Amino acid sequence: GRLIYTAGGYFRQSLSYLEAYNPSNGSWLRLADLQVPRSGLAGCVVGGLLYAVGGRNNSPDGNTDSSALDCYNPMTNQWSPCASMSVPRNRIGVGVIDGHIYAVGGSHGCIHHSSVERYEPERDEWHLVAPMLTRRIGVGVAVLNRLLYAVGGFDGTNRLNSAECYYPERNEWRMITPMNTIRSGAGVCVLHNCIYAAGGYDGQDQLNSVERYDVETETWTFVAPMRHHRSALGITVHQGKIYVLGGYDGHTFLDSVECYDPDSDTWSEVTRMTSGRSGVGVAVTMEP
Ligand SMILES: O=C(O)[C@@](O)(c1ccccc1)C1CCCC1
Repeated sequence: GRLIYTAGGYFRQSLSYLEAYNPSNGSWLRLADLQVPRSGLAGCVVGGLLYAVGGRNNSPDGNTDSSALDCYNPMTNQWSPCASMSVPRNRIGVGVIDGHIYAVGGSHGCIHHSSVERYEPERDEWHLVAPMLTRRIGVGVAVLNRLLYAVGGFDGTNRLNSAECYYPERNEWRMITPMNTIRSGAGVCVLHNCIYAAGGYDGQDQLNSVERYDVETETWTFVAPMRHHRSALGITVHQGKIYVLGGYDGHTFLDSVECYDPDSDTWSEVTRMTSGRSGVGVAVTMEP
């Protein structure tokens, strides 16, 4: 598409912000608020529509995990509710295959889900599929060659270096090689033939390291680290480069946005969000 959209997030409380960054000119645009504040959500795009999935509203008047799916139309600048999921999922991971949205893991109160469900926009309906082999919240999810990957997270007791792959035509999950680092709340995306895992929380410290999984070799290799340690960052890919947005570094909620160029193996700061925040949902689509 053309713009990087960041939805929701957390600073002092869950946020309703929707804002769009244009890499071509540096500009930020503030768009229509979410109907309900939420942090720990995921964003994705299908057919030119932005989707905000899951999360939690951490507010003065109580804390509510979200099962919500909401749809944003850039042409109209209006959010609309979509069918809710079977279960609330805070710290969710999402991926898109063949126009279907997969919602992975996340938490509801003290329940850490291994369950997974799939949304079909043409029917506005969610169906459960096979659950993951491991409960995961703060899981990173990405898609490559019509396969879905769940990376890292927290199972309710331990933070994880493990990862697994979902094979849709077999409705089956299989473990892949574990990462070299334990990561909860990492940004996970795909570029070329690799699954990238950036930042996160390893139990003791927020991370700046970044590693990538080559699906052909089945090995993880570290690349250059980000300039800022961060967990609960937003990530996306835009014209062959990785963007990381916000996060928590153990001291500050970051407004920093960094961009990774895989050809030079370098990160640079490219812009700042209008305010620091973690737990945002991010996606890329057309300009409104
Ligand atoms: O990294 C984190 O777990 C968070 O930033 C977060 C916040 C909102 C949603 C997900 C995650 C923590 C909030 C309390 C301190 C940091």
